[PDB]
Amino acid sequence: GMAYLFVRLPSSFLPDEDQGVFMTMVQLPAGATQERTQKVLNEVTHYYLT
Amino acid sequence: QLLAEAAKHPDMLTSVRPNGLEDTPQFKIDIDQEKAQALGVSINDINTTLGAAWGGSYVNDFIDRGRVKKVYVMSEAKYRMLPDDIGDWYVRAADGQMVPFSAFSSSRWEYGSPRLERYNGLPSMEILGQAAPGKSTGEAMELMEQLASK
Amino acid sequence: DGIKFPQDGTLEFSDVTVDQTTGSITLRAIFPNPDHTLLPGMFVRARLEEGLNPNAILVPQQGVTRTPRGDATVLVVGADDKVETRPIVASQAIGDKWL
Amino acid sequence: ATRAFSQIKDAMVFAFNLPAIVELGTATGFDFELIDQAGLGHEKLTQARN
Amino acid sequence: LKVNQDGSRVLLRDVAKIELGGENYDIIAEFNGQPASGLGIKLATGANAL
Amino acid sequence: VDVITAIKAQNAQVAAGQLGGTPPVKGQQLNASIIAQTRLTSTEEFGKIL
Repeated sequence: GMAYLFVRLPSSFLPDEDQGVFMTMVQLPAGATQERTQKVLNEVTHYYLT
Repeated sequence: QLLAEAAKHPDMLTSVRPNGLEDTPQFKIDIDQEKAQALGVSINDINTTLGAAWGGSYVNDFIDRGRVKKVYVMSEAKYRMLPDDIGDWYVRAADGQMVPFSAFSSSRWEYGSPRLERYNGLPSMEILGQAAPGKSTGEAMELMEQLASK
Repeated sequence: DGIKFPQDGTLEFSDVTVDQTTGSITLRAIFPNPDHTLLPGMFVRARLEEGLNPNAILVPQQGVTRTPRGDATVLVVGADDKVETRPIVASQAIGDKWL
Repeated sequence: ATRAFSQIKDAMVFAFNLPAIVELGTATGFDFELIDQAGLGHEKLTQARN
Repeated sequence: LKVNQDGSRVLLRDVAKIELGGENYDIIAEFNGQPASGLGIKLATGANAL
Repeated sequence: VDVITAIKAQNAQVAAGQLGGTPPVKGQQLNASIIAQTRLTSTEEFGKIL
């Protein structure tokens, strides 16, 4: 039973914890300019703050 | 292909994304040095004009409120936005007459990559992802390892 | 300064030869100057007129991509709502739209 | 030497002995430093020092 | 830029729009929707974060 | 010296810049890189130096 349960148990390296800060990455279609990226970031920040 | 195959298991892999810009079109300006030299202009003048107008050339330093800051020289927005604007620039010839840039130049569109990544010397490309909720990163690693052997 | 001249002129062709050290042709235009608002010898920018042509297709720039070969392609959608790739010929770009 | 040198005109001349260890300054007194942190210039800095 | 032997001259302001600007406009920042600037800081290899 | 100058002039790389420059005019949607003259890559190309 020990052997079976040891086999069953999944593996990892380190647990992840709440830290109060996280990040968001935005990638537009290739050849996009600054204005479209600014519009997308405005959408993102408006959603986050509303 | 790997991304398409990994998109088929939402129960274990979530937010599987690449890390880097994919590919962009590029602009190529063909300068006919034969015609340019026949007209009277020099290659150095053409190169300096193009680089300073469109790329911007760092020139010198100057003090400002007791601090040294650089002075830049660059075209003013409106004249470096479209390919046709390449016809608005003029170059002085040998005898002093001014010749337009569009009498000895051509334009061509090509393809290219904006960023190239190498791992351990060999060329490589990097992707990221997160394990699905209720799962562990080890299972995601195992699933991607077994997906990579095809 | 960029201020449009109040009066309008006409164009009369005068020179057909091509300069050797400039590769350019010199068109000639006449202008009524009753107020003497422009002296002989200054530098001006003349805007001509060619003609309208309603065989014009304008496509927004962000929708047109380019294949590795060099030609341009666009993404169309068919009757069955299935997307397809259509190669096109994009010669000129006006404002923010390919023609 | 200092007594016999104060009578010399057109010259401020002094004589002294080297400190105990001539590798750092004398450990007597304090070394104040007025600093410009706004870009006032040399004239304003000299006026403030005075 | 060009002075003939009669006093006629060509000044820089007749060719350019000289003004104080940024070194490069590639990066912009926005804090809660308002314009802002930022200084990001990375810890060196081996130190105390606190 | 003429050959040296010609080689130095016709075998150089120039920073052409970027289509749709870093400060964009209001209403720009196209952005790409300009590839100007580059270094020669063959003997047959070197033989055609004027």
